[PDB]
Amino acid sequence: QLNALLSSMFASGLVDEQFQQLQMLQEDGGTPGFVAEVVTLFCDDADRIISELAALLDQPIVDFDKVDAYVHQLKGSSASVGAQKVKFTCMQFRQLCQDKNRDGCIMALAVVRNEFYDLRNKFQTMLQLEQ
Repeated sequence: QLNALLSSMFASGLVDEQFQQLQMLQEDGGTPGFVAEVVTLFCDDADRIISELAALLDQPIVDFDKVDAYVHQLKGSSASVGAQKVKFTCMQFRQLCQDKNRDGCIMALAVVRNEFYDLRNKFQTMLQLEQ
């Protein structure tokens, strides 16, 4: 059910072993709402940072230091819930921002947007099944 959703999430690699450690917390009585709050915070942060990145990458002159700082936040957020494919994406922005390669930042943003929407959807049914 939820067990099979969860296995699918690891087996497809949307989440790594840190996420396992997280959910071990939810499955034990004694930390109520923790998992859900951390996950939700990832869905809200990731979502707001991706929108801000999209607006920055469409300005006439791109502030590449700011894209880089926003990505760096997205990296820490994705790392908190073990969203490894997002985190790995975030890491390819460095050379892109070094080079001031708008093309490449727009492409990596779309990759990150897709991997995010996919993990988010999983997380959302995750939480709903749990309620």
